[PDB]
Amino acid sequence: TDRQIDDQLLNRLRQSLEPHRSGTIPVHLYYQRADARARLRFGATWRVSPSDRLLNDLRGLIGSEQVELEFD
Amino acid sequence: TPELAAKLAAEAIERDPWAAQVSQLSLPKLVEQVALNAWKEESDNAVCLHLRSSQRHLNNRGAQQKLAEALSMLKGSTVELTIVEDDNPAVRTPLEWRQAIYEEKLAQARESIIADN
Repeated sequence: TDRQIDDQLLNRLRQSLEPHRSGTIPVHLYYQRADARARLRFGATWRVSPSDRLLNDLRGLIGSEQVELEFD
Repeated sequence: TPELAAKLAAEAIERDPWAAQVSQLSLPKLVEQVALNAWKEESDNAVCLHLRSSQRHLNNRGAQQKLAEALSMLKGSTVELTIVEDDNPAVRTPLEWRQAIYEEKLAQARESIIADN
C-alpha cells in the first residue's frame, strides 16, 4: 500500500530479508505512488532466500511473483 | 494500464481545439490517429489536416473518408478534406502536446521514491 512508515523500509522489511538469504535473487520494489509507478531497486546487499513468501504472507501483505528481471 | 494516457488525452483535448473537435465527432481509432498526428490550421470555410509527412504511410483513404464525413458533420457543410504533407514543426498537434505531459510526472514520482529515505 501507499502508506508505509519509513522504518518499514529499514527495519521490518529489511529484517524479513536479512535472516533468510540464499540464491542470488534480486529484490525489486514496486512503490505504488499516487503520481506514478517507479521501480526502486533495493540491491542494498541481501539477496532473499526463497522461504520468505510464506513468512511474508504471514501478516497483512500480499506479494506477487513476477518473471525475474535478470533472466530476460 | 494507461489510465494516465486517456486522462492525459483529456488535457490535450482541453487545450487543442482540433483534439476537442475530433472527440466531439467521436471518430474511431485509425482515423483518430490521422487527426491526432496532424495540426489544426483553420480558414473561413476550411479545415485542412496537415499530417506530419514523417508518418505519411499511416495516412490512408480508408481513414480519410471516415475523417471527411466526420469533418463534414463538424463543419455542418461539405469540407474538401485532404491530408497534405508539410512536416514543419512550428505548432504542435494534439498527439504531440500529450507526450511532454506523460514524462515529467513520471520523473517527479521517481524523485519522490529516491527521496523516501
